[PDB]
Amino acid sequence: VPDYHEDIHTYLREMEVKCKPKVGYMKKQPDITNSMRAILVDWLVEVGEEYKLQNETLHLAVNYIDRFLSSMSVLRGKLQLVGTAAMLLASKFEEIYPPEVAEFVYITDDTYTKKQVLRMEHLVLKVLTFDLAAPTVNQFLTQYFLHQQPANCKVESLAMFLGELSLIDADPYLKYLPSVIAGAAFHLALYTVTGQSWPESLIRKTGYTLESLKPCLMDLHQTYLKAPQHAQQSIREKYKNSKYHGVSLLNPPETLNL
Amino acid sequence: SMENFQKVEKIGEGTYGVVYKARNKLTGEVVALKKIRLDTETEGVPSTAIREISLLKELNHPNIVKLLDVIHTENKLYLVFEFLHQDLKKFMDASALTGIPLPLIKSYLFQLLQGLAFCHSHRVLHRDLKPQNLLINTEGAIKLADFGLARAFGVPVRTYTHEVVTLWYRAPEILLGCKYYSTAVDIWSLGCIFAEMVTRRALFPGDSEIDQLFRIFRTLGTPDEVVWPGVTSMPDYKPSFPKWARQDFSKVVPPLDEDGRSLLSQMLHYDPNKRISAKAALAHPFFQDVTKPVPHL
Ligand SMILES: NS(=O)(=O)c1ccc(Nc2nc(OCC3CCCCC3)c3nc[nH]c3n2)cc1
Repeated sequence: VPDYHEDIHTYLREMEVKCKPKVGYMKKQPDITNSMRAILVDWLVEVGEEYKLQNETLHLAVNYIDRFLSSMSVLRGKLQLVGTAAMLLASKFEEIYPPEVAEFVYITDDTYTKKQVLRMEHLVLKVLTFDLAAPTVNQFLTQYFLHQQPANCKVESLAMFLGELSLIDADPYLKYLPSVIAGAAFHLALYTVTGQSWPESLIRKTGYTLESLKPCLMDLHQTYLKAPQHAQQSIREKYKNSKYHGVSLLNPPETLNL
Repeated sequence: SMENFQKVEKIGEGTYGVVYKARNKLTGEVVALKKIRLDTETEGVPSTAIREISLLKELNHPNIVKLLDVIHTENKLYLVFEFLHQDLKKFMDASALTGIPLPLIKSYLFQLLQGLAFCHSHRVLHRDLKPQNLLINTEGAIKLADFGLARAFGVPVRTYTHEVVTLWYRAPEILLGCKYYSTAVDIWSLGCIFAEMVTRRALFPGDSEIDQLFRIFRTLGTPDEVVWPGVTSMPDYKPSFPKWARQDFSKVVPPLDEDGRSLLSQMLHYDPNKRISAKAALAHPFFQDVTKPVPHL
């Protein structure tokens, strides 16, 4: 109901800058690496599928994890604890019926106890100063979707799949803002499926052009081209389902012609 | 932690937790303390608290209760808010004889609509507007309070919790089970509150979901496809609903002038798409002479 659509888009554009993780934090992490972050992120995708969680919940969890790790040094045996608490907070924030704490303890096949999960919840809240309503790639995509003509269910599902892929690899996606990733994913999806391009109306809305989206887009294209070979595969598996029109098995374009 | 606060008295119990009036011993500031019982081996920080805190920290506006601080303990969680003097419900009851003068009704409505327009602009739905959650001070202000049922929405909305809004203030799209509801649910509520400030009684005081629907239908007419495209396919719409005629608004809130009735009708439009937005309401002719009378507390 459009009377606030541009106010909201404006405000989210302001808040993605305030909720952005620190781009070089993994180099300041002694014991964890981009690859250990990918495994965690890939496991969260699975937990979301197991509990039928919203995509938005997963995107928020990741945001919580990247912002926490931007200031808190964490040992590898504790990273999943951080991820479990983050998924707990996200589910509480976003889900109508979030999983109970015991479901979260169980999903870690008792690597951790309830008390540790709950104490970590408290620490994530403290480190993020209770600032949990963060913008995400998903929230931007969903607004961009309104500019299709006509709406195409495959373009939507493919854009969602691409954005999801971007969550897995901190190098390079931490350098890009949610609104920009969403731009790249929408353009890449629209192009793959329909041959069409980033529409003029989204240039007017976002100020983004194909030229400004280029850097993220070349990164996302490569990620799309190499997805069947990546060590993490849960997103590719999830997007084979009919709920997402089987988009993960569409063929990526060989070139983008930009 | 709470060493600087002296509890003065319990205030009430809202969506979650307990609210006390307290005073800051070093500054003199009177505050409202919302105390949250927490624990371990249960669910941890409750979702209502997580949403309330995160959203209120974002929402700084003169017609929105101000969250001043969060004293987050391993035992208890305390939200420190600015203190207001009373709720609208208690004020209406005290104006029982007098009535609330139109200038005050107009100022309060104008202010609430600014508060609401600010929330909606910031992708926040309040979802529990009612006179016990609208708080007034001794300077003519009124503010939205109790954001425990609030949530952040997306554009376009997806399906959110159905069990929302106190019954008497609950929008028809919610009563009829629509899979999508949005900002217009808060406007429906404020429209009922506008009516209630004038008549000093609830507009739609139903005791069940079907009683609530039938009282709305007897006032606004039983809606059909013409008034509200799609209603007859709605999940809890029944073709056996009696078909009441719509009443003339002069009869709905007799003391209201033509501009007032025109605003009220727009805030109670059945089709949530055609229902007026808070932002657009601020520019309604009813507010052309609005001032801010200080209330006779
Ligand atoms: N009944 S009353 O008229 O005697 C009176 C009412 C409310 C208050 N003051 C006050 N109350 C709050 O929550 C109170 C709460 C009670 C339960 C329903 C939701 C609201 C506040 N939250 C921030 N600031 C707050 N200020 C003083 C007197």
